[PDB]
Amino acid sequence: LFWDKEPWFWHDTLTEQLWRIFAGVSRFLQSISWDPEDFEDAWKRKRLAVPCKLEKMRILAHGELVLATAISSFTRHVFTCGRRGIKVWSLTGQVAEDRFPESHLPIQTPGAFLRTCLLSSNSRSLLTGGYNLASVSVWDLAAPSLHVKEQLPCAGLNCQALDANLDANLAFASFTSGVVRIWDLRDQSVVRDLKGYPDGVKSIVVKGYNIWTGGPDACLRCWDQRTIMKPLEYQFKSQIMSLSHSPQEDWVLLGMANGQQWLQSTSGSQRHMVGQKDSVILSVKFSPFGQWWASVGMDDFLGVYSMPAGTKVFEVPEMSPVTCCDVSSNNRLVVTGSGEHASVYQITY
Amino acid sequence: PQIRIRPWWFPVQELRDPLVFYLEAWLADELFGPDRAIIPEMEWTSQALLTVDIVDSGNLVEITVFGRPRVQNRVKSMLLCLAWFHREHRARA
Amino acid sequence: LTFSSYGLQWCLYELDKEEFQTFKELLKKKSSESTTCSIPQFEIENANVECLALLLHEYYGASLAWATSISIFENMNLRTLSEKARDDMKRHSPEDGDTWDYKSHVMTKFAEEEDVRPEMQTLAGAFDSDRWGFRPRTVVLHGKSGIGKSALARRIVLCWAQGGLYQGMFSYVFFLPVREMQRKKESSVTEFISREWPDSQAPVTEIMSRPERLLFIIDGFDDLGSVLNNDTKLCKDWAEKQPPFTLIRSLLRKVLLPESFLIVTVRDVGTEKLKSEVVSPRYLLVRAVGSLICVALQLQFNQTLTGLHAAFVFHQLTPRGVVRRCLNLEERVVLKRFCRMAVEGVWNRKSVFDGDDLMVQGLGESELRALFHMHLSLQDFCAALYYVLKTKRSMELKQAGFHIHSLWMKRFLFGLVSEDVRRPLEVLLGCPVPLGVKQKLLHWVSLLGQQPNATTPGDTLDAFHCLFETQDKEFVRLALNSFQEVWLPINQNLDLIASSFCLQHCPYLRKIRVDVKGIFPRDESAEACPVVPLWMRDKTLIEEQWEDFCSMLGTHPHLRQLDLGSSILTERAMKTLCAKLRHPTCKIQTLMFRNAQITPGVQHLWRIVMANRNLRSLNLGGTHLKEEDVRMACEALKHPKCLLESLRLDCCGLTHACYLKISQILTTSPSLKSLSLAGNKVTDQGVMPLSDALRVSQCALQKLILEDCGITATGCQSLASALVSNRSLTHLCLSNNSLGNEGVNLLCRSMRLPHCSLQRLMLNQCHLDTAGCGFLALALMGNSWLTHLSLSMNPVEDNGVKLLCEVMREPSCHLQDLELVKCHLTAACCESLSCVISRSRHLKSLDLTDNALGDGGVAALCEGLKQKNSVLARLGLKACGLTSDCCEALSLALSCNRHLTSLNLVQNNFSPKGMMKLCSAFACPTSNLQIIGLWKWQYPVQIRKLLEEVQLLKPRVVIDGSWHSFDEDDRYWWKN
Repeated sequence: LFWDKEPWFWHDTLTEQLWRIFAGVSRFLQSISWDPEDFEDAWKRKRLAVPCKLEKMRILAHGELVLATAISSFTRHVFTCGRRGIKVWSLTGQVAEDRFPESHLPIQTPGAFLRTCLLSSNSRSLLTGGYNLASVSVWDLAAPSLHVKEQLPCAGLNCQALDANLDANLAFASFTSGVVRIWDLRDQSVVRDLKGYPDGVKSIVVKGYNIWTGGPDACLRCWDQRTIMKPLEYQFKSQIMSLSHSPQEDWVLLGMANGQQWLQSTSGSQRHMVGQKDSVILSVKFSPFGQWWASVGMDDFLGVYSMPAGTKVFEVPEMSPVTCCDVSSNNRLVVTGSGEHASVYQITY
Repeated sequence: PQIRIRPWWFPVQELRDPLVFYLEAWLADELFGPDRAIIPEMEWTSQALLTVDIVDSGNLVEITVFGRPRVQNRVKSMLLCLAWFHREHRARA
Repeated sequence: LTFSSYGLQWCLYELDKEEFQTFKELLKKKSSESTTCSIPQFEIENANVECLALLLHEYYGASLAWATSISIFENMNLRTLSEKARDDMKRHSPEDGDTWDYKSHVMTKFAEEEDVRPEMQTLAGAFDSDRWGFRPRTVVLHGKSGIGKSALARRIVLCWAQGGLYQGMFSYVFFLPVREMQRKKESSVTEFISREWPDSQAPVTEIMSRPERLLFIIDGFDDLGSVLNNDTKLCKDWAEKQPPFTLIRSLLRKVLLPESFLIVTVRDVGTEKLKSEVVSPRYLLVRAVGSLICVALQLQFNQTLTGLHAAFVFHQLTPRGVVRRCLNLEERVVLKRFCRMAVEGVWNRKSVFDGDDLMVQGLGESELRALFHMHLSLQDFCAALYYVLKTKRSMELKQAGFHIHSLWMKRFLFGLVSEDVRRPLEVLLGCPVPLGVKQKLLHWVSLLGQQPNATTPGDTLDAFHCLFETQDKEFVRLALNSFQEVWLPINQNLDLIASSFCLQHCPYLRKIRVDVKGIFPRDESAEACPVVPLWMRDKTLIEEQWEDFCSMLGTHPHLRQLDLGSSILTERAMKTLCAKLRHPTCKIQTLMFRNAQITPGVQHLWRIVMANRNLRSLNLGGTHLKEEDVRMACEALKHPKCLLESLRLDCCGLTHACYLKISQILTTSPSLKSLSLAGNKVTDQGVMPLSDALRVSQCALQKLILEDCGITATGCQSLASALVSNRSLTHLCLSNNSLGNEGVNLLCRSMRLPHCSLQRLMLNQCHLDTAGCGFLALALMGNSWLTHLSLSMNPVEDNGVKLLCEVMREPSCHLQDLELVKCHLTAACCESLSCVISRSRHLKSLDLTDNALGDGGVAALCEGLKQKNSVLARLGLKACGLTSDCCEALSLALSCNRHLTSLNLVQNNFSPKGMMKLCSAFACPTSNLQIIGLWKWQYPVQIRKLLEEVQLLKPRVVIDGSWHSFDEDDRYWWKN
């Protein structure tokens, strides 16, 4: 696309020639693939292999700054978020750059923004929230027509982080008043309220009965839902930007906003640096199978790292700062967001 | 002219090149039920759209599948296997 | 019952073939241990995915089978598929006056102007609520162009006028035609509501009184989009006058009159343009190709559809009442103008032609109607016939290049180069036509051919479809001259016809693979279809055309290799394929069946080995072989006419008697020079017969691969005695076996003799250590035959490598290629290796991957390579933690050194200055590096252009990130 001098397809040249005739006046980019049999990556000489290659294959134009992204591979669509609304794209067609979304969901209300979004693991619902809005809404995607099905109330609150757990039917959210609220999707009723810290918590991670939260105060805390026990605090030297949780093994990945990554274990207080940069990490995302992770930073770079020690397999440069990334469940596609655009790469290994 | 609802997630492009095969009327009756209330769930899980119709004589049922050709072949094989199970079950009793 | 098994089958389709075998064996163990419910073993083995899930529900029951499958999935270490199965279980397991006058006048109006020029239940339910619970305001209809959307909308307004449809909901109907909206530059809804009524005066308060009472119908949104493409601010006020496109946009965005409810009729391209505008709609699909085809058949070129369309159009173009009359000049001019207007319609994506444009073109209406009888298909055909006979860059170019509807035009354009359809055109016009579009199409297909990668499967299928449409032998040959190997998936019968016709005409075809799934006829028993007759169920045209494909695969003279990427073969299919491959005229040498599922048809395989003289290699993998199968294989190999030189068995699961028979044929068969048993269980009771077979002097086995066999030290000593006895074996592979230092010592003792005649030995993941490395070092001194040694993924430490280097520095050693990976090295190791490289002479290759050499080690290796005496050819570095200083030193070394050719530097952190130094060293004429390992795109644009400059200088150099590029095929071909 942008990196190449000019992206062309195989029928595009014949179309150009026929247009020239009418008007009287490798080399070919490929489309993305879904079938495992056509993936055909040669054996090295479901799978825990570390990737080895990247190639950009589409560009999405949103018309304004991009705040958050999400990608589904069971259903091919992609979701982009901005301060005015949410746009749904489709990855089934073939084109270098697309301007025509599959749908647009606008939010019109005096002084109503958006900041966050979240897609459920089964691909059947989507959570939305922002500033000065009445409540956090959920959308039903399995229906023959998109529509809101529930409304999770919050009065005079400005949310900044969302998370959802589907096995127990819970929903989580954090607000700028240092309050974390829990809701039940069966009753849409508030369950339990966590409070006591003024700065708030920028990122939240939920697995099992543990809630991990960290923010500019340079501390990480663990809350338990079963009891009302006080959280356990681990002190660091810099402010946390993002968090993620290793699915297979007990390891919490966190970025320190001074270009330093760490791993922390729930069972014991062990730490060890796994990477260092001169930038500020704005996001860390973790692969579904747990063997690698992606990191996007302020100094215009997308990097892929290796779990055992943190060695970086490779990286890609970009013109404008990136602020969000997301990895598919097939472990083959990854989507980042910079400027007013979102780009789609493919993973081959 | 026949008018059918289509979901928002099924792209218009895939509507091209449908697949057609016939089965018995009663056999389709136990497969789908007299109400056909399971078709939306099957469509969502398979990401493909089906359609069941009955000939005026009431002997044959025409089934059409929308989607990529491998998906159509897979769904056809699955339905044929279930049809054989029901036929042999009827033969047993 | 079915609603619960369907989900389980859809979950089990995710598992791989080896995963499927693991699932089957775990299910076997669970069934055998349990006594409450019994599952037969052969019934489990014979079952595929669908039969497995169906049987599991049939025996266990629904919830029990779902729970068992989830448990096995969690056992196999799969945790995402388990969650998906749990959710699918949660869902699939069942729970346990004036208005009357206005409407009458509207009725009269559209009755008059429809005289000038079932589904009702669905249209009545269009505004009902579904089972989810939802009331849609906007309803969008799309469908085929044969139906009249205007007629549907007008019949809707009719049924409202009588009142049998939507009687209680709303009180008003406004019908908006879009062309008439375009007629007036300035328009507002006030003018329209005044226009529709007879009196032309309406109470605006009554109109704006209530939301529910109003319904709008918008027709033909696709017919005009150019004005709508302009962006203007939406109008909140209804009364204000604005351009009509702004009103339509504001009405569809629901900013204007947000409370009322709409309905829109559009086409496919229209809905592609429209889906971004509407909010939360309800899409309905409505569904003259068949009538057109039958009429064209009436007025008859059976081979292709383009022949039929050409027959129709050329019959029509004949003068009425006259046969084969030459066209006059005016008729040719009007025909050309007709075709030009058709191509303008195709490029601009509009199938409705206005009167003013036709006036601009200048063709008469009567002559036009004489030229055309009815369609988009005829529009595409006439566009192609134009190609037979504005703005520089326009949106219409990218629109018509989307090639959903341009595909028909392109297909007809390809089909028009055929002579059988050209001659009627020649006799009709009376003049000869030269055309360069043939040259353009030929160049296009050839340009597909010359791509360096193997041809893309979809591109190959499309190209074969087009060339099959063409139907010219020489044209096909010139088109396919460029390429040699293809990749051909097949999903339908027409694919078998097209490939069968088109692949006989590739003159230089050498390699091919095929992916064949679902095409085989429904099994004649247990899968009868009421629609499919006995001819369709058995002896189907699909069977005959499969036979023809197999025949043309066999008879091809220049084909050497036949591959099956992934296929599901019926036993009749393999019977036919093997019957075609038996005949001696076949010339195929290498067969590969590792990924294909071919289990039912294996009993027919051995006859081609017995009979076909030219067959050399054969590969099987992941298949299950019965004892009768192995006995037949041995009997076929024992036949003197066999010349099969390579046989590979993988994960077959053979029995002890099978190893006995294998040893017997190893002693017996003269031709067999290679044999691989990788992944099989091989007990020491199976190793001993192999040693006994190798001890005999008649054995001529040169290669032997044993991977994951799980042999022990007793196997080591048996093999050691056999090696002492034998003198034919040369290559030996024993990897991923826990031999230990004791087995290493045994092999060391047997290799210590000067009579050992093996040249290559590899031992990876063999749990070696410093002691075993010392044993190997002791054996290495005084030995001259052994040339290659590889010890990877073994913690052979610094002291072990120092022992090896001390032994190998001696002049009498003749070790050439030594590669070691993941051996926990350091800098002092590198200094010793540098001394060895500078001093020794016979060493040519080296490898150091996944070791933390650091900067000092690379500096020492630099100092070693600086010497002119060194003759090291290739060096492999990766994940060694390199930085700026070491890369500067390496740059100076490559500046000074000459003999080094290949190199590799990936997964290292290089600053821009260091890469500047590396490029400066690379470009120097003193250094001649022919292969370099680096990723180009990982670096900034300045570095990318600098590497492009370094590439344009010295055009021999090749920069590719994936190393092992253009490497010798023997090194990797031996191993497996």
